[PDB]
Amino acid sequence: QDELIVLNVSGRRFQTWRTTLERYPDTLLGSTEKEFFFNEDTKEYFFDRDPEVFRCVLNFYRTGKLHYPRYECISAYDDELAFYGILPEIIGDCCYEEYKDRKRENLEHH
Amino acid sequence: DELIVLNVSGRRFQTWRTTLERYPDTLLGSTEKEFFFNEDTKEYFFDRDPEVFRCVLNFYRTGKLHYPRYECISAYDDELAFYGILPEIIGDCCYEEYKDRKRENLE
Amino acid sequence: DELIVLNVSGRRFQTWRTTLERYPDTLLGSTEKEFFFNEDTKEYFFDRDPEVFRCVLNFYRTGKLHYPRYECISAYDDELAFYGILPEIIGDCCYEEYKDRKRENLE
Amino acid sequence: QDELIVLNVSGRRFQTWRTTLERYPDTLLGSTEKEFFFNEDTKEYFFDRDPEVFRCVLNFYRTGKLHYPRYECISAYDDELAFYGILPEIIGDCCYEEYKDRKRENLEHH
Ligand SMILES: [Zn+2]
Ligand SMILES: [Zn+2]
Ligand SMILES: [Zn+2]
Ligand SMILES: [Zn+2]
Repeated sequence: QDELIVLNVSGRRFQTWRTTLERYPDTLLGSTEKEFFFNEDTKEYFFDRDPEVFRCVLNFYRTGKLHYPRYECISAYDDELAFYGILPEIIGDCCYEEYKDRKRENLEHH
Repeated sequence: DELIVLNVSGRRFQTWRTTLERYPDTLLGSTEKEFFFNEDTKEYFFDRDPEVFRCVLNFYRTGKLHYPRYECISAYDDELAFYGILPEIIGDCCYEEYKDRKRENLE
Repeated sequence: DELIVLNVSGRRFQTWRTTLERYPDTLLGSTEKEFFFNEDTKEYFFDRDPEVFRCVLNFYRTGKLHYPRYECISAYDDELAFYGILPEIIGDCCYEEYKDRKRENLE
Repeated sequence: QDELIVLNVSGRRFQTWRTTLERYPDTLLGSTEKEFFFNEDTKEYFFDRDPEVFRCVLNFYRTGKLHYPRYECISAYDDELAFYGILPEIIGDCCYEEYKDRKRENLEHH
């Protein structure tokens, strides 16, 4: 009874079990909202978003831990987290310190 | 509105026709891309770097142009130039980083 | 010999059956992978991170296990553990880097 | 008369004009050697190599400049360059300094 759904992000296809996405409701991917992005004549959801950051988002559902890839711009990252309804307070202790510095450095810009 | 396929060196990107249209005058938001459009495969083809194209494509989605820290500033500029996008529009979130790498480059 | 498809979260990797066989005892070089093998799509499926899998797969091709600098040391270890590969086998080219990031992590 | 060939690297498909690859003969990709990796019942060359580094290799043929992605291990990088028959002396002046430091740092290891 487990579906293997396809998440077409910007052309990049990601697959995960419907189960994995349901572990976290209230977020866009684990709550009916995602039905808003679905082409029935392809049988897949399409997201006109960044495919690179989505990997961290998806890895979150499957591990519970949200990491911060230090090659990514803190703004791009936050932008996507916002869209997916994931709160950056969920950032694992393993990545928090780095997220904290990058966020602070960003805040002191002009 | 509909999905268009942007094949960049074999890596296929998809977006909404209207996403690109948010910025005319630039290669992609123009009819200029139409010269890269293949009629048989029905997808646009670009013999360019697919990673910087990712950043260019994202600029159209968010209005923010980011500079991938891991990329060579030189390769980044060449690519930007091709898409008719000025480095000047790089976001404030990445400008500091961009200008530093460009400085270390000229030396 | 023949090509096998390793679908990792939708990202499909291909390699030679003999490439994986270079390391028995580990999940992939074993028959253990066979439990992830789907019979209808005829490809192995892994609900894991496709980027670290890239590094794991490369270890089979070159005998060298590299540590992607941009990856979280924690996410890297969890993944390594799943594939039955010991961080101890990380190459000398990446060990220095690996151990430093692991040190900064525990603190 | 220009072919669009497919380079299946580790499952990642790359496409470039036969023309682009010919700009640099003597290298594995621009010299008959590559015929050694070809499945006629797929009409594409397959390389059981790293897909990430191949992007720099391919960008080389199309621009003449060989860059060094600073997120990559210098050994992995050299390993691939060797396989593709590309000499690291071709590294653009834009990336040489960084390649030089990473190579030196590697040389002082144990
Ligand atoms: Zn982490
Ligand atoms: Zn930015
Ligand atoms: Zn290494
Ligand atoms: Zn460069």
